[PDB]
Amino acid sequence: RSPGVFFDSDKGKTHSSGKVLYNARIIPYRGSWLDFEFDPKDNLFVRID
Amino acid sequence: MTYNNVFDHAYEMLKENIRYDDIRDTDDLHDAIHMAADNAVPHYYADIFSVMASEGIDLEFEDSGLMPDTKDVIRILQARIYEQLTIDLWEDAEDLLNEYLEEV
Amino acid sequence: MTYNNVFDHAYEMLKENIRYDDIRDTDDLHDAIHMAADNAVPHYYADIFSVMASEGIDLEFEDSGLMPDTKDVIRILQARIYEQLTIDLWEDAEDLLNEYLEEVEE
Amino acid sequence: MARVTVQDAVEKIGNRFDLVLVAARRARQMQVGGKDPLVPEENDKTTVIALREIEEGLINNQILDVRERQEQQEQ
Amino acid sequence: TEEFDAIKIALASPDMIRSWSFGEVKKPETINYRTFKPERDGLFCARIFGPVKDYECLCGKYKRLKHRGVICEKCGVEVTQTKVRRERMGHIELASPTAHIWFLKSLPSRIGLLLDMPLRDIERVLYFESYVVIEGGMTNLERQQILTEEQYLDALEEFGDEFDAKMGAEAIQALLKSMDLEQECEQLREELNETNSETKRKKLTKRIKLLEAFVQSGNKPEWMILTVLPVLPPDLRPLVPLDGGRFATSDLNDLYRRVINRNNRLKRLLDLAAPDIIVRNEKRMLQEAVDALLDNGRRGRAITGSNKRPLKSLADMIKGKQGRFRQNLLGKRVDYSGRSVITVGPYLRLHQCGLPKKMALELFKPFIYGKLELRGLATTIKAAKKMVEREEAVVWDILDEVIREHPVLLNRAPTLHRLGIQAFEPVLIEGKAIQLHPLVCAAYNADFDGDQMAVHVPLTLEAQLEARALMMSTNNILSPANGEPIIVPSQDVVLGLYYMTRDCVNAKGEGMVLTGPKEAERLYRSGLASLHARVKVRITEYEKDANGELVAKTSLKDTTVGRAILWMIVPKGLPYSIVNQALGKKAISKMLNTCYRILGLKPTVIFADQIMYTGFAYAARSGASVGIDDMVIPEKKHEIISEAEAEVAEIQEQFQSGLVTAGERYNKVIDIWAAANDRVSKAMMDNLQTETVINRDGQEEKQVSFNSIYMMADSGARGSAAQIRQLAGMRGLMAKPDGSIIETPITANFREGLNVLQYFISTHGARKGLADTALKTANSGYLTRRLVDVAQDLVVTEDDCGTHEGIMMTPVIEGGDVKEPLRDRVLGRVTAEDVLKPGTADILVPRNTLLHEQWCDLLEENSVDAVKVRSVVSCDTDFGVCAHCYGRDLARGHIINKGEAIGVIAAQSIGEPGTQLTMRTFHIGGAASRAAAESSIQVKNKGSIKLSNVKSVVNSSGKLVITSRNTELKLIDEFGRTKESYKVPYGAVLAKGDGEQVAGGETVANWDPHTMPVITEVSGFVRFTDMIDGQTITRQSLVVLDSAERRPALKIVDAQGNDVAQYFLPGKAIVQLEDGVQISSGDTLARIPQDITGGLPRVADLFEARRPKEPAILAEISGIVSFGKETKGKRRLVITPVDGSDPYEEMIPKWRQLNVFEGERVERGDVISDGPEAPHDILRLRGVHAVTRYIVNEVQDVYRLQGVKINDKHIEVIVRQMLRKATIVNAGSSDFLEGEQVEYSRVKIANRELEANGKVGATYSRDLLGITKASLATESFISAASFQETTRVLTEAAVAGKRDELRGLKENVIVGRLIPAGTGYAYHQDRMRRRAAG
Repeated sequence: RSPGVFFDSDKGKTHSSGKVLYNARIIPYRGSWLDFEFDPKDNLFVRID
Repeated sequence: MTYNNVFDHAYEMLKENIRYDDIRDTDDLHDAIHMAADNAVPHYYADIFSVMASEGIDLEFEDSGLMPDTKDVIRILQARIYEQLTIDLWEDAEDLLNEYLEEV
Repeated sequence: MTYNNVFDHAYEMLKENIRYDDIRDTDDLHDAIHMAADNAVPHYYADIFSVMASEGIDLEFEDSGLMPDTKDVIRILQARIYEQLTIDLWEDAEDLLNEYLEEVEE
Repeated sequence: MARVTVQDAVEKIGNRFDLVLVAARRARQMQVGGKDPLVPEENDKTTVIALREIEEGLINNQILDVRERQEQQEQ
Repeated sequence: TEEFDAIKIALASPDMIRSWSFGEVKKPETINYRTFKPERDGLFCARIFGPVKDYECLCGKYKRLKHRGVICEKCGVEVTQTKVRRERMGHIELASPTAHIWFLKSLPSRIGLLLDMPLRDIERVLYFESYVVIEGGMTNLERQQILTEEQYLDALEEFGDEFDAKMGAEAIQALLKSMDLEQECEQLREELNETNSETKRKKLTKRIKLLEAFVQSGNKPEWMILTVLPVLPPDLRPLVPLDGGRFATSDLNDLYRRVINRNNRLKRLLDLAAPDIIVRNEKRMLQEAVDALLDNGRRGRAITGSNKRPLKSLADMIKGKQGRFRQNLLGKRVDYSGRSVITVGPYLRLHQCGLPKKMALELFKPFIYGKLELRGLATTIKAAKKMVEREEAVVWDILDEVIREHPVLLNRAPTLHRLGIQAFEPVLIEGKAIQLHPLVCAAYNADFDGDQMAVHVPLTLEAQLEARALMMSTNNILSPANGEPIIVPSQDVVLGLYYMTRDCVNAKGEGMVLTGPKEAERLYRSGLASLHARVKVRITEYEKDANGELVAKTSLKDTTVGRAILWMIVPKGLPYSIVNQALGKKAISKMLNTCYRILGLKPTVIFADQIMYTGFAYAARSGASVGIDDMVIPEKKHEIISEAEAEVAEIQEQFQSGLVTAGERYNKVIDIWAAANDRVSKAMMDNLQTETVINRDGQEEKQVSFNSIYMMADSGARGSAAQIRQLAGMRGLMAKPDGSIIETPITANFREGLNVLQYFISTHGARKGLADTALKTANSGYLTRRLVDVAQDLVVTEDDCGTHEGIMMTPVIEGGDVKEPLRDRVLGRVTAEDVLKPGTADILVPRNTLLHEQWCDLLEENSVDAVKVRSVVSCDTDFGVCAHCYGRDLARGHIINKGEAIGVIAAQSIGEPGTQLTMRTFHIGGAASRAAAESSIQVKNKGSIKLSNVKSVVNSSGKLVITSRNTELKLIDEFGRTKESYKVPYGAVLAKGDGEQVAGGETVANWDPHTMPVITEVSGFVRFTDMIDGQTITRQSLVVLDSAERRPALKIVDAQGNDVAQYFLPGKAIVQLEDGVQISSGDTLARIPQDITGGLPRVADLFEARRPKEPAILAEISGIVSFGKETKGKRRLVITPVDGSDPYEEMIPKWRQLNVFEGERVERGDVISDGPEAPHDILRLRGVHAVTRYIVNEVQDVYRLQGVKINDKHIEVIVRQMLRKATIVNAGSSDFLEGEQVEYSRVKIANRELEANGKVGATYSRDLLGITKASLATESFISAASFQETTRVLTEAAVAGKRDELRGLKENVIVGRLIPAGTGYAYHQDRMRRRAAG
């Protein structure tokens, strides 16, 4: 996976109702990874490592 | 750390909840026992899985509506632990209401 | 505590499978690992909740294709032990292949 | 004579499971020694001879018991 | 030596150990590392366990060992019992007897602990800080209380003298001796009779049953505390898990010398009279040494093993190191069986195969040695080893004498069923590969691409008899799971007999007046082809008009040449109508089936072999080739494709219109290209006509062609239309795992040139179809693993079952047309004493018979409705099954015999389908909708109909609709056989009035899933209600109220001028009218609409007996049931009023649907239809019949979705294995409200009603828990829990004192004995008869 900006819809995996979850996981060449999270109550969260 | 230790811990927490809240009604035990189900379960997954290796708890389900809908494993077994602890704590709470009315 | 016994039993059975099936490559040597993944795993829920409580195995997966998709927890917990055993025994299989060429004086 | 199915021997005594042990205890005496076969060999092993002796209806539990008591009385 | 049948694991007495080994031991100088010589007495060395080398002793005197029963200086003279190594063990003498840790910690505190005392305080008083005072009295405290140092100091200050309290287990011994077991059991039975706490019930029953185990075990519990302990042999130790050492430098020796060192230090400090803290430290370290020697001593998670702690537990080396799974799981020395590449052999009749030369020279090497010793050709063994190496001619002569009439086993590595291993006869083949019989490929489930097969040599004479008696391919003709014959010709013999029995128009040779018939001689000489026209030859034929005889006839019949040659193959006169047609897979399979049914077993094997021989010999003379002239291109195909794309262009115009959405356009593209594929398929089928013709013109069909692909497609063996359409014509759609497909599919074929994008998209079909093979193999193995693990304790043990009651056999099918007739279910099983004609006083069988095809023909020519069938569970049999109900055993023809292994064939019958179901029946499209026009419920066959569970609803029209939930239809075909199971919806709109019957036409139902049967029976306007907001938020003329969020039932209006029936609640109710509107009866009032079978996890859900998502609550005996019936403040639907009392009031959490509206009195066994049914409640209330029918019909509804056919005997055997754990209600002799074995319950009821009692112990209910505890319900410790911890099972079976009593099949696999099945059960019965005879 080349370094850049990725996207995924997650197909309603962690909630299992059918709502999409868009994320923008930035990818470096080395180091820590940062990801964004959508909530079922329409809020944002951050996943690091 | 076996199932009997979690059983005695839930028994002691239910005794403390009856002593604190001073509930003498059977229908008013909803706020206590589920909290007695909430504070007796462990958070570490190995402490969860070590209880399942002992006797006193089973894999069968009394009601399938209490099980949530997930793709993981630890949530289903954790809800099974909640269900078995609540099934124990109903019959424990009856005897603890008897001992609370006959104690003080 | 109990994962070490399963690991040693799988290492012994995989060493005996490579000793018996006497193959000498790294491309076709997988059916002996299928022998180790199907035999060394415990059967019912007692040892399965007992081995995973011990150290050596985690919940996260290395490969996405080997993860099963079902509602029964016991199939996923058996495939967990199988996948972790294959990942932990690939390098040990190659190490015993490196020891295997000059082990027995024949 | 290559035997295909032993079912005609099952028509005499029908269990399909006594036949193996009866043929075995009949053929141990012919394999070790001190006995003569009643049926001549057709260039085969003692297994086909045992199957054909059960098929002809000459040896059963009673004949084996009588011959066993006779060999115990003679010895 | 003797055998092992049923031995308990009772506690080893100290007197039995002192009589086991006798002597004194001092100064443990066990092993000196610098001498390696026999030293003095010691412990666990060469002085004990007799000599170390076989027959000698080094003691100084008496090495011959004349006397017995003395230990003189340094050797063991006494043997007296057995051989050198299997003799006595030894003993250690403890000054303070410590208790066993497995009773003190039984994971957790299970058995060996309860004495009305918690586990933590008992663990504390066995430590160094606390103790238990014994033999007290006259104080305020008791003997059960715990004390500390200052508390015991105050206790000895107050109590004074005669105070006794020991730190070790001796105080536990005195407390256990002081407590009377019988009086304690009486007090616990009184506490069970008096107390009412639900958590107290199970604890008191466990206490009472454990104390009854102590009483009727006849042994002292003080033997649990270890006083004198035997040692284990040094060569019993395996090698260490690390690098290779010795037996003296092992890991157990350090712990052993530590325990012996602390024992000798305790002896020395008690001889020295040490103070109290020193001797308490000695007893503490001794108890710690014993607890570390027995188990690891873990308390919790045990986070880290202490740097690979050397032999922490004895149970870890019993279970893991030596292996509980010791036999038949690792593989264990296959020993003269080997693999090779399987090839085909077109000879060697069915009970024969090939074997390579250099392999068969080696496979019988000890047999070669023995026969060279017998013939006198080889003097010594090295001479025979040299004669093998020379490979001269007389060695091959002896080898030909070996292989001549000796059997062998061929055994592939996947054996999903029993026919994977088959016994044959080897014949020497030049080379290194194995020639196989050609027709055994469907039983092996593999093709000839280099697949391997182990070659097991039967080494004993009894193994030769097992091979030639049971495991031959000629013994098994039918399948052991279906009844279909397993030996089926596959595309070679099928094509040969299809070309043999093919007709032609105007060939050479005409009007063959022949005798013999001998039609092959003019085929061989000149002027006659085998495909000639209809000529009249004389064909003799045998029939069975006389019983036990043959009736010969003679007639001239119009036929072909190949059928006349084929009649020479047929022996003993089969019926002629089965060979007077074209032969494919179906025709040849039906010919072999009828040959097996008519001629028996001996003519059909030579018939099948000669059919195979003539099919091979005439397919060699056929010479069918596949060329470019055979593949045909349709002449209109491109035009059709043009029409197809023209229609796509029209849809593309709709794509530019804005009237068709995306999914509608996708469905139209799928429908248009599927119609184009159907048109090009019909065009190809029309173009296959008239390609390669004989010299004839002007006819109608004009000489139907002889190209190979149409012969393979019409034969139906392997050539199917789904691959001929992919060869020629259009390939069509493909398969993608994402669920989509392209909009312009493959137009060309494999005859024409494809595009690069067409191949790139067609690669996705292979990508979808390739991943199915590797998946679900281990799951299908694990299902069979659990089905054997739940059903291994069943063997046939008796002759007669002896019943009149059995499962009623009713003909049921799925929806639509007929699927399985009644004659397939009646054939097999032995019926009961009564079968009935519709005429009175007419019977068929006196008591019973062996049901074969003649009784099926008698039932076919007569009229039958229902057949009473003797069957399972009912009439249970002690210690196994009589299995007389198990009639017509598959793959054999005879009555059922004793000793047949039942249950391991059941899992192989259930596990025989493949890795994944294929129920798509089309391409990835198909436009599968819910309903096109209607649900279309009607009758098809003739006969009068009967409606079940219907009412008389007053309507205005002539038709009479119903509002019931369950509705069944009964059809008259012969004498009451339905043969049409139409799923009638809940309250279907019936176009036919109730109470009238008609046969033929007149469709009675027209249902649409948009309505709901909530109407008015009496004409009048709508009852006025209150319209308030809040109830209009419901989901799937306006709605007024709602009973779910609070349509409730009110009084029906009976007058047109006055504002004045029972309306149930389906869950969703939307009012479709307005209050105050004049409406008539039978009109729309309020209508809105609101089990799961099929799957490989569905099979697991069936055979695990798990609880469904929606459980069902059934109805008991009659009581007043009606809506409300005095519901409480919360948790509705509580039925308090019951006439006849019956104090059984259940509490519903309001999630369930409204139960009843009609049926104010009910019965035990009424259905409630609350979604899925609960099998445990049907087992408790209805009985075994409905549960058995439920499980068997759901298994068959799973099986019919793919076309696999498995007989119901195996499934009912698994159901019989899942009906253990019978819980009682009435208290009996040795039980009180527990669950025990069904056979023991029958024995207790028989012993109650036999001699003295009237009725003590009755009305027991079964359980259907499934797979978890029923596999653990085996009451022998050798297969109680083999997977689980061994000593955990051993402690339970030691205290309980249970017997094995020889029922089980995996039991003598884990232990290792002759199994009580097959010919082993004959040896068991012969030993049991020779024991009673002397």
